[PDB]
Amino acid sequence: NLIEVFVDGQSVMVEPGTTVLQACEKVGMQIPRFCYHERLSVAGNCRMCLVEIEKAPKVVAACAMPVMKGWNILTNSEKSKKAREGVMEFLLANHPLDCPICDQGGECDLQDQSMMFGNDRSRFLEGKRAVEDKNIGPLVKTIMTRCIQCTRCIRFASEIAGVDDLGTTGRGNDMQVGTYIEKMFMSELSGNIIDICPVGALTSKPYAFTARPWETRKTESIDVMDAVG
Amino acid sequence: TADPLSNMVLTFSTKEDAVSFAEKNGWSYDIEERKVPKPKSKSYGANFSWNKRTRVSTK
Amino acid sequence: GALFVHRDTPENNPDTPFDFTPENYKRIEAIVKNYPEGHKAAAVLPVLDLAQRQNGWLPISAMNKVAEVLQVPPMRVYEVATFYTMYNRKPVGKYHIQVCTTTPCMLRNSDSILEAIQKKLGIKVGETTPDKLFTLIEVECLGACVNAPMVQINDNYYEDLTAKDIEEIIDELKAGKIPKPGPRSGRFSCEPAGGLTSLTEPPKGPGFGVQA
Amino acid sequence: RFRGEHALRRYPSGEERCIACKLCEAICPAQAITIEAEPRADGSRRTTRYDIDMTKCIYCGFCQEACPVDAIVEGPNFEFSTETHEELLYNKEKLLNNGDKWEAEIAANIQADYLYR
Amino acid sequence: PKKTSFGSLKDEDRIFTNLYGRHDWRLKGSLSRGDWYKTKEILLKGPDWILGEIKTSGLRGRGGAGFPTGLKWSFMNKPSDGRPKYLVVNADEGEPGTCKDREILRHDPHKLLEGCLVGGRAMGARAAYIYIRGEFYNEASNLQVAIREAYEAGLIGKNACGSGYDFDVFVVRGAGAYICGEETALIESIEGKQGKPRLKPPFPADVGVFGCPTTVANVETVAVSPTICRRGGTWFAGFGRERNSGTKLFNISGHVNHPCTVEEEMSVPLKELIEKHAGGVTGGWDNLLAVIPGGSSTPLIPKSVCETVLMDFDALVQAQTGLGTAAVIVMDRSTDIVKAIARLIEFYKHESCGQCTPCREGVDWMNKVMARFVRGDARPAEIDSLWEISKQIEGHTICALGDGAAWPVQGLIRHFRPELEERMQRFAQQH
Amino acid sequence: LQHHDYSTYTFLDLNLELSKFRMPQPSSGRESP
Ligand SMILES: Cc1cc2nc3c(=O)[nH]c(=O)nc-3n(C[C@H](O)[C@H](O)[C@H](O)COP(=O)(O)O)c2cc1C
Ligand code: SF4
Ligand code: SF4
Ligand code: SF4
Ligand code: SF4
Ligand code: SF4
Ligand code: FES
Ligand code: FES
Repeated sequence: NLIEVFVDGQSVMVEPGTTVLQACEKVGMQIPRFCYHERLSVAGNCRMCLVEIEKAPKVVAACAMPVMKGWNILTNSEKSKKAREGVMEFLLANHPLDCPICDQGGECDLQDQSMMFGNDRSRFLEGKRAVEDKNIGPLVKTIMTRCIQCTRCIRFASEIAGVDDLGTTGRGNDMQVGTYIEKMFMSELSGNIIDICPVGALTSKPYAFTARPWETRKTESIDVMDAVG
Repeated sequence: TADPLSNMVLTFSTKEDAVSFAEKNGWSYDIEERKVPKPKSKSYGANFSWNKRTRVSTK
Repeated sequence: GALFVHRDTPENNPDTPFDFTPENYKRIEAIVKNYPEGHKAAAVLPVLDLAQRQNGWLPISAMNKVAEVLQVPPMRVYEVATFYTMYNRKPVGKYHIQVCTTTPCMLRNSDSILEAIQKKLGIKVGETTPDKLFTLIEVECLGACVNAPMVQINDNYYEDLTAKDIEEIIDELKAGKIPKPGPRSGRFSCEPAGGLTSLTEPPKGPGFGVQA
Repeated sequence: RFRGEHALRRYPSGEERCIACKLCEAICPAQAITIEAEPRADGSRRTTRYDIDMTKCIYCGFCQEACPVDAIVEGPNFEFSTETHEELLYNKEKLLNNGDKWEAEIAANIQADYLYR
Repeated sequence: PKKTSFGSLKDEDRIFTNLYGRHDWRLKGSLSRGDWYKTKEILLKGPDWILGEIKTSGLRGRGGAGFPTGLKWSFMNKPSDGRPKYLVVNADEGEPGTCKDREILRHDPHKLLEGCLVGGRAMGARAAYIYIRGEFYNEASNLQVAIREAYEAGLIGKNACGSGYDFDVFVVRGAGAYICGEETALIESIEGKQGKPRLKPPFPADVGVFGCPTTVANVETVAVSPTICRRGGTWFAGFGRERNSGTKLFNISGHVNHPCTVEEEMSVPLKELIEKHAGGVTGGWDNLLAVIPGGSSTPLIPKSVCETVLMDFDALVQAQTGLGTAAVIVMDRSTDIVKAIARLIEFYKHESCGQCTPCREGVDWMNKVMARFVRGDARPAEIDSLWEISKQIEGHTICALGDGAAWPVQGLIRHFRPELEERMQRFAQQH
Repeated sequence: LQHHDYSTYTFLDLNLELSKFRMPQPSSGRESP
């Protein structure tokens, strides 16, 4: 039934259709990512997914290209690494120098994957851009500057929230996902966007500055605020 | 802090392993299940199509 | 033009009323007739032209109005009005000069066309004149590269302008409607005056096409 | 270079340098430091209770190096033995005072040393 | 032809008379040309032999892609799947160095219309969608008029000039979207979606506008196609080198005595049309050192390799140059080049939207780097670092705008490196 | 003289005139979001 495709060496009974992402993630190998999300929707922007197929003339988008038989995927192969280096050199080419004041800066995914990949030294020599702040709610402060044109948040917002106030604005340099007009975004699941932000762009106001992730214990249970349990 | 032992933490290769430790050591325990997320079918075009009412919008 | 956000709410268009003419309703409905019934959205881009065609500028009232028209969320109209530069979100003068300075014209010293326009008007290029008429601006390649510098004034293509010819254009702008050709040096229909080689035979009869 | 009594210190403007980045809390090998960062009414990140006890400080002087904003400084002073244990468990307050008395000196030494780091 | 001899071309070899506007662009002028010839009879209710006529035509992409249009159009022999099929025509004409698609629409809509009819039939298309620039308003009205003349004659509309194959064109316009010059960006433009191109796990052939399957082609290919289907496409295949079968518009431009557009045999030497149709550059051909093939996108050509190259794109590929719709911008030596290429990359930065990060950031960055270069402030080694940036842009960017964004400065490095260093030394001497 | 010298409103009107010539648009299927 299932199509066969090779992870680096091992043959894999991968599902018909399905992305290279889920293929590598079946053997447990894990592709670097940002804009993609596991229960959202694929988007081609921010190509951190780049990998070369064994016979590939040039690298494919692992989070998106459907698997098919006869392919082989050396995730550890050098060219893929050059690709990821290509992503990280660029994301940081204009990122704000504010890890320390970032509420996400103690745990930002951009950091972990900055450690996993990208040259240790940078070669900036000019003047980075920085957008103005853009309030969209009392309980969800948005520093911006930090958002990486990754569009996971609009695909959350426009869809599951059902509200569409959020979205892209402009093109070329100084393009921004800052929502049009002053009006606040509002939703009954307004807060979840905070979680979904890869960086510190969407830091919650009430929790702001309060703490740093490593210090915290993570005691588990269930809420009773909803009957949803 | 009250209880001295409170910061203890212990990795295990398997569940029966941890159960075996709490049994060897005499403490009571509560087993909990693994939570691998269920697989989700996904495709680039699934976002589109006029009929499927996925559509999304501008991109 | 960094003000993509429109965070500002100028009294010029906070909730200032605006409405299309009935003819415009007929036109946009005709556009709905141009496109499949399941998606009104194909019509979004054209309506914004018409909304501006009535004005030469797009108030936010026009934006949420059009959003009401095609029954789609306003953010669509915002994103599309924004992404596409030809729409003008700042009110303009009677003319919208948009001279190219792109390299094919830059070699043709289009920049001289620019200093000519400035020295004539005294405008700092992009600023609106107090006169509320001229609105000079540099623009990327309009795709008439083969000829010369061009000054597309409100879709009035002009080419081969000399600074004196620019004197003629600007003075004529106050004088009346302008002829709207290709090259102004004397050539027309892109045809070089130096040889006019290429095609040479007039006929092109419906022949040779027999194949079988 | 010499390491000694700690002191928080200000901007030339007279604002405190501290931003509560709380990595100096992540480094103090004896974990003497304790920090509760909270928002300013002005909105800026600010410690509400920075504190350190010299009883557990090992004067490795990591924090002098670790701070991104160069907030806390291991000052010149060394002579400050006390009659009682309590006088050792410093609040942010005492540290600020220490940065007050020695700021000329501290800034002077940093003026001597800063290239090496 | 088969020989090294080139620069030859019969006027009646041209598919395109009234290229320059003479002899009436009005439909009556098309009739004087007898353009509707056997156009009704081409519709024998089965593609194949016309589609094969184009496969045998040797014809390839006129979008600058150079991709075999017969095979490209072969894709929609497929069953319609119950979703209506459409043909989208690329008329963006926003690309630099390119005035070729302008005068043709201004002076010969009709052959293109017959191309929409024949090629639209080949696709089994329900319609014939056609994009227009917002810069192109007046011209959109001219074409709308000629299309209305096509309606009144019944040559289009229901059944369309007999045969019984229903055929309605649909004129479409945009606004400032140069990126819609990319095909899928334009396909995105049709839904009212912003013109940021799709990644393609599915090809446009598989899914088109509104989810209903579609297709695209450049104006040149689709306009030549009906004549391919009438006059033998093998006759089209005879010109130039075999892979470079047919003819191509040659837009000589920039510093030259007589800049012009001239459709011509694919494989004329590049210097020839300069010495002929262009009339030669001012100060003579000897002044030339940098003249670029392609629409201000493909890498620069030095005069030494320039003498040898034939206008057909394969000769350009041996010159390490892409087709680029074979636009030609001459650049006289007296002017600085680095300012020009910097202006070009600036042209990219203004127009690259910025969906996938690597190209957005890559151009936003490489531009500023170029500003540092042109100002001369830059260190000599820095340019090599720009090359690295280029390497991270090319195969990574989701679309080819970044490729042409990268290439010209790659050429400026590769040839004008000593020139760069020479420029930097002068800034070094000011102190 | 010029091939083009049109009114600002002209295009949509020329568009509307040919609307009678249009074959009906597909309803596709789903219509209301
Ligand atoms: C007028 C025009 C402008 C184009 N602009 C671009 C562009 O900016 N970037 C790009 O990658 N492709 C561009 N293309 C090529 C498209 O990506 C597409 O492949 C092409 O239009 C189809 O060529 P064909 O019709 O010869 O198959 C352009 C094509 C045309 C006709
Ligand atoms: S977002 Fe992640 S990376 Fe950017 S600043 Fe906050 S922490 Fe440092
Ligand atoms: S919030 Fe800012 S950063 Fe997080 S996804 Fe939306 S845009 Fe990218
Ligand atoms: S030094 Fe100031 S800023 Fe650095 S961690 Fe200790 S408190 Fe936070
Ligand atoms: S002095 Fe040495 S030990 Fe005490 S805090 Fe600063 S670094 Fe940690
Ligand atoms: S790659 Fe850069 S330019 Fe090509 S489409 Fe994606 S964003 Fe626009
Ligand atoms: S992982 Fe989502 S596109 Fe790279
Ligand atoms: S190059 Fe400036 S308009 Fe074509």
